[PDB]
Amino acid sequence: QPTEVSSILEERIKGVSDEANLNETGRVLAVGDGIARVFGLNNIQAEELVEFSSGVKGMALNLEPGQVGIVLFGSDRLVKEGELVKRTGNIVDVPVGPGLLGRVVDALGNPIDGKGPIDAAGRSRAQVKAPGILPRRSVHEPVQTGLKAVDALVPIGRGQRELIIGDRQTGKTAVALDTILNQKRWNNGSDESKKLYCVYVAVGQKRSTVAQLVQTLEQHDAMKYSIIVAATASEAAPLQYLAPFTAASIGEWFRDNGKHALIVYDDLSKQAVAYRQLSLLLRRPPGREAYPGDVFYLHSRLLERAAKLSEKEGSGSLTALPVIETQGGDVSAYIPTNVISITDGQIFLEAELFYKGIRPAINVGLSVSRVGSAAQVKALKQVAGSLKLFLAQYREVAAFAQFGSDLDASTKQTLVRGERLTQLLKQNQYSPLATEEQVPLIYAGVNGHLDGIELSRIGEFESSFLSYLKSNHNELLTEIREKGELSKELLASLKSATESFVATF
Amino acid sequence: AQGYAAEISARRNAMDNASKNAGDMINRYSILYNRTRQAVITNELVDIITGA
Amino acid sequence: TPITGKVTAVIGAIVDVHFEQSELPAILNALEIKTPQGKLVLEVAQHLGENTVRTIAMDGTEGLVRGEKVLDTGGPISVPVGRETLGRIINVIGEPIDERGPIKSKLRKPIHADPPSFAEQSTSAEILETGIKVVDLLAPYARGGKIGLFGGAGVGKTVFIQELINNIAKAHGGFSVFTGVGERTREGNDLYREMKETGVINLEGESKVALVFGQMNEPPGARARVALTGLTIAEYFRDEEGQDVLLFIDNIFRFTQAGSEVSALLGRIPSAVGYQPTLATDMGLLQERITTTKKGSVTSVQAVYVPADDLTDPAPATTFAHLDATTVLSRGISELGIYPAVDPLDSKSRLLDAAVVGQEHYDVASKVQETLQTYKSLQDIIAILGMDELSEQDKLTVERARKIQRFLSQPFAVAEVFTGIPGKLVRLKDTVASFKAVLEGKYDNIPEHAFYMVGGIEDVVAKAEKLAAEAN
Amino acid sequence: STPITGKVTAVIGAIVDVHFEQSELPAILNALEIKTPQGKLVLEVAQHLGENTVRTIAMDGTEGLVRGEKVLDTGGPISVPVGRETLGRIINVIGEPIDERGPIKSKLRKPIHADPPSFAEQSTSAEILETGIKVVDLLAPYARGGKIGLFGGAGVGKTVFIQELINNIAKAHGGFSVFTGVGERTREGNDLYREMKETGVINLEGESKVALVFGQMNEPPGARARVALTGLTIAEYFRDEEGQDVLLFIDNIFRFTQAGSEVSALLGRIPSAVGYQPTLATDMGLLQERITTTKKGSVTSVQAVYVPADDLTDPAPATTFAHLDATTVLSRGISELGIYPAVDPLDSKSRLLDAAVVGQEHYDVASKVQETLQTYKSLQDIIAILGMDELSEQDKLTVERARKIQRFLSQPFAVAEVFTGIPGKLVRLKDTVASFKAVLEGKYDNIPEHAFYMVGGIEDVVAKAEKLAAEAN
Ligand SMILES: Nc1ncnc2c1ncn2[C@@H]1O[C@H](COP(=O)(O)OP(=O)(O)O)[C@@H](O)[C@H]1O
Ligand SMILES: Nc1ncnc2c1ncn2[C@@H]1O[C@H](COP(=O)(O)OP(=O)(O)O)[C@@H](O)[C@H]1O
Ligand SMILES: Nc1ncnc2c1ncn2[C@@H]1O[C@H](COP(=O)(O)OP(=O)(O)O)[C@@H](O)[C@H]1O
Ligand SMILES: [Mg+2]
Ligand SMILES: [Mg+2]
Ligand SMILES: [Mg+2]
Repeated sequence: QPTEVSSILEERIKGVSDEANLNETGRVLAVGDGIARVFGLNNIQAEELVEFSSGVKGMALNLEPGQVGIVLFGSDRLVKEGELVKRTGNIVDVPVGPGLLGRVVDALGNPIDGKGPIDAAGRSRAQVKAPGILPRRSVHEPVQTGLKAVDALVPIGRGQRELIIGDRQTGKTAVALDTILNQKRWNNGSDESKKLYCVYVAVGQKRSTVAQLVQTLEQHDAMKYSIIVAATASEAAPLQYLAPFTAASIGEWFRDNGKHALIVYDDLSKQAVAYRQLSLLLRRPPGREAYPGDVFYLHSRLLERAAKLSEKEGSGSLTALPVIETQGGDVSAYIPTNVISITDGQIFLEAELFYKGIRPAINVGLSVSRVGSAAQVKALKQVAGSLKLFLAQYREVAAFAQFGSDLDASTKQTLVRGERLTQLLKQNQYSPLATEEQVPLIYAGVNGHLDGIELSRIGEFESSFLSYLKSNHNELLTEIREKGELSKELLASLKSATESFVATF
Repeated sequence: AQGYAAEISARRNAMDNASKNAGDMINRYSILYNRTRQAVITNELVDIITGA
Repeated sequence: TPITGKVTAVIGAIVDVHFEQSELPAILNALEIKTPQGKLVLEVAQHLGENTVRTIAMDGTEGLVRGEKVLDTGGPISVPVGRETLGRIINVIGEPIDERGPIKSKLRKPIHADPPSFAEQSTSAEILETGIKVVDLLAPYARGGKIGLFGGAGVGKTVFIQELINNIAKAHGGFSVFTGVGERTREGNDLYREMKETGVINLEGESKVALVFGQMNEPPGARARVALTGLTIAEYFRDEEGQDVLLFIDNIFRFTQAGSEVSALLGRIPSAVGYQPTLATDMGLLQERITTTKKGSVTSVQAVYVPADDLTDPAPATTFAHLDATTVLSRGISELGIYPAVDPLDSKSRLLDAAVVGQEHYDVASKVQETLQTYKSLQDIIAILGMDELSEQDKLTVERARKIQRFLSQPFAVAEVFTGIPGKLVRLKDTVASFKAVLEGKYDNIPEHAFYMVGGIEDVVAKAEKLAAEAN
Repeated sequence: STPITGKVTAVIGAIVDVHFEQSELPAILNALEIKTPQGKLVLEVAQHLGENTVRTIAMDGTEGLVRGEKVLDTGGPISVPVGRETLGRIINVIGEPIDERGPIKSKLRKPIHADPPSFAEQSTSAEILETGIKVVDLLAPYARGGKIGLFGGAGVGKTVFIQELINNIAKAHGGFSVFTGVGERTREGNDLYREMKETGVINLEGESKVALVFGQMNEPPGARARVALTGLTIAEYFRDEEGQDVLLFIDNIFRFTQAGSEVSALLGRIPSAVGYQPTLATDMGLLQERITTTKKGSVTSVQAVYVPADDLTDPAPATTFAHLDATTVLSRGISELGIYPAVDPLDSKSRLLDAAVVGQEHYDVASKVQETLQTYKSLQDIIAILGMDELSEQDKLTVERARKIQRFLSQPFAVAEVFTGIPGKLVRLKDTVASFKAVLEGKYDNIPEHAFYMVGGIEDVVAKAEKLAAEAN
């Protein structure tokens, strides 16, 4: 063949050979499936906000020489081929401040609650880099989530990234909401150091589910210090992908201002799926389980923003609570393994314990808290060490409980203590418990005071014990709440109270 | 006494039979587990050479 | 001047059309082609460029030549809406499938509309007394919410849909719309005949249900967009009429299947396990367009066909999170004899609250779940270790769980020819009381087979007496 | 010479495409520095795309990438500071210190990628390393110049074990050490640096002995993939020119191979070798082969392997299982019992655990302790299902001694005082062997098992025995 054909494809389909000044403008060569390809925009930046003629905003992810790949912030109906496009001259941002509290906002910061406009102290970049290595402090202030099991065996501290990984309908968002409700104990006070402002992301979440969540928050008067960043599955994939970063900036506003903020990354798998859709539409090279390339980098950049700032930076803390949904309990997939490797803690809500009624069913055998007792109440740490020891013993002897054969007396006692403690850590939805309340039951359980009480009556024992402590031994609860440490006299008084209560049942 | 001895001898035999059943079930299901986990590798191979 | 285009490429259900003008039709626009056998409608999917766009064929591309004249409507696909559609079969393009003349609808709303905003979300926890023991016990159905019927092939999904229709739509009172998404035409004909016989459909009078069929024989675009058409019907019934809409979407997984269908030929890079990359987003708008607003309510009843009974498949897995009430029809219980097959564990609903169904109902549901979970955990123990080689309490719990699983079976009126027993119905209070009595051990001596294919506890004792009399 | 410069044409996430002029095309694995407003960004070439275009990976945040910006080549890979001045300072993959303490005026500057030592230079290591931990000093002794693997999952204590190793080695040996933080968390990084400052190994106003090559996961995948080889370059520079034994500490080899497969996912890099990365064998061998006991010095590579839910089916943990010679698995179950070091006595094997290398007495003591503990977990099931009284008296003595030894395994860490509050105990290998032999001989069988728990030497054992006797009564 004297003249072989070696050409493949070129993004240029119309030979003009003239016309200029398209550095800031451009024309859409191809648009579809929520993404657009535009020739021009020579001086545009990476994922810089770009304005279309129809009014739909865009993001410049793909920047190939032929054209700039634009993902649309909504439906593609309004945008057509050849439409004029213009640069916004700035990156995407989100309004931030103290006025976000008490309002529900869109991923772009637009108030979707419909109760008026939004008042923000300022505007911050959506894609803000994580705080530097030096301006960080060790996680020592605990986050009182309210549920006994998570507070005791897998505690969460301010600025700690603890992942709530679980199967569908296991209560991950239930655990998050219970933490938000527990935060109202200090959010209604005056000391901003103990105040834990809360923000919630709803990516890939139902709008009806978001409405139910905000209604539940309003019912407990916890919505005032909560910010709902909702990016429903009806909205465009770029909006869902950008919502967690905007909420991270919102939390970083509190973190840099000296306040304490708690961010929960609900349904991070939905964000991963949205980014996968965006990359596959943009013809980016797919990776493992067809997921996009820079997905682990995405998760790291999103999660490392939340931390505990040093004293010179205002001593602020941003607590991350990522939530992912496993497919059949398979934690070996790309997103599960990545998120487990990123976050400090991984709270394991597996459906098997939920079907056993543990509720919220924290798999203490697999749940991990790297911060551990460092960011925990000293009394809570004291009870939780023995609690973790007893649950470990029960787990390594739990098989004989199923067997139910003629076991050793010590092994039978350990099994009874473990099952009583598992029944004890069971809580109800939207029923948080403070440390002043939580510590006495853990101490009673680890001291063997629950052995006499039957397994089916552990809940009644718990309720009557809180009633008795709030009625008679109120000074003990106040001392536990204020001091936070169980002294020898305090321990003796608590053990006497537990003995009297178990005598009275 | 002899009935107790024979009962526990038959208990040992029955639990040995259950142990053999558990062993061969575990062997065949571990072969199945290896097959399935290798099939995950085949699936990731096919979707990487098709997508990319 | 109407917009005119010429067909350039025809690839199965994908048609490429070029317009010789700057006035390019927008996405999702309806493009009609005059075929010798009728009219073929094309829905714009992507703007490929060079004044050419990619379309989805609403009908089979029979005899489609390159350069055939194409006419743009100007808006999305519009179907007839209002009371006229009641008692009439509605196609994906809106043309009356039935041969009872045209539809004199006052308006023709497009099938592509924005979902209701977050402000107009009137969530509620109203109960729905369907009449089936297991769903009324473990995953109570929510009035005005979204309803799931996950199950595999040959597990009773269509049978469950028909039974729910018979139980509720007759006493529903408000309007309803049945939407067949990618299902067998024979089943649709049987359903149409059954609702005609039961009086739900009145050809010569007033009908409470509007029928939209996008049957599994139709091209992929029709299967994908019939869900949108029926959703538009339900939305108009909810908003304009202000009535509780009993939307019965059948095989909603076919929408995602058709999305993957068109995605392969649209140039999209396949997602995990070969699904379409935009599955999450498009199903998100489709499902979020179903919600309870202030104007009214749409009680969508969806059945999801899970491929290979693999609940980790992306489409059913994400439908799990995008839905309030879940009813998993596991095959392992379907072949076990309890063909209702509602797996008593993954079938969960947001109504399972002490303040919604009552403390007694919550306690009963928790205890039955505990017993069935003990049974599942000790399945292998019974299997090869030995049932007799077990503790007394564990054996009693296993027996109670087996009795409960047998009791979960309920004859269906639509499945009377299938199960051979008349389809009696049970009220929620009766089910709660019967299960509470069973959990107390008051019927331990009664054999497990007495709970087979029965309704209330009265049916249980009657069956026990009859088996005692016949066996002696 | 005129600086070699070009124009950016494409930036796809962390991947940036740059166009160069005629005869201006650089080589692969080079440095493409682009002057960015947010500091300084440099790109490393991965493959040539033709038409005078190079496909690169961003070594720093890809914010603000515009096509047409002037990107200047550095003439090779981005040289990182190497020398004694790098000690006590965190250095990233780009050579720009993130400690705001002034630039590292290093003696030289070596590229990240270098030719591995030849086949003749390869040799085996048979020298004992004093790590100051009784259990790993006796049962699984470390090798001076070998490749050590610190297996363990999540919440098992790998990184704290590594930092304790650095502290103990620096206290007991003057050789410098390097810790590469591949896939290192920022909060964990602040904890690591605070511990280094408080332990005296890092002296800001004086001389330090450990240099951090922290990875900072939030940087693009290329930084995570190449921080390991950056720390390896630091280690080989310390070994060759200084001629001293150095301690290479890989933060997480699993994260390194994950980042390699990740950067493969960004580029074409059609995975063929293992399934997720086709290059994985190439760069994996390039990294591991470079840690070698050359004639200049010895580099001991202590890598931490993270197994997610025991994913041994995946080739990635098996690949690390092939490289190392002595394992120090840190199974979580042991830490759940109270022995927070969590190293499994029976699963942490050592290649150099033989009478010819570690010593006849040392090997005999280690083997006897391992056998006693193996009998412990062998009879634990029957003790749990039946009881203690029916067990034979010889097995009773063995299980009691094994319980005492298991309590003895836990040792205070000088780096763990912020969580435990117990001052660390820097034990010696000879002291460890003598104490274990004395305990196993039955001379201290009457001492309660709690005495051996959370202590150092046998003197600490009797001290805690007296303390607990006083506390009890
Ligand atoms: N303490 C509890 N008691 C009872 N049920 C609970 C508790 N915690 C969670 N749940 C159940 O968990 C479900 C919430 O699951 P969710 O986190 O929404 O899963 P997904 O996010 O995958 O939809 C609720 O339906 C609720 O019934
Ligand atoms: N209550 C019942 N009694 C007996 N057979 C039943 C019952 N319910 C369903 N079936 C059987 O199950 C089949 C329904 O399968 P189905 O799950 O609808 O398949 P698909 O979901 O693919 O449509 C019917 O053929 C019927 O014979
Ligand atoms: N020997 C030890 N002494 C005291 N604390 C420890 C010890 N080992 C682990 N920890 C605690 O457990 C946590 C584990 O963190 P890290 O080692 O970084 O993660 P991983 O355990 O997954 O490797 C640390 O925060 C540390 O406080
Ligand atoms: Mg949730
Ligand atoms: Mg069906
Ligand atoms: Mg670590």
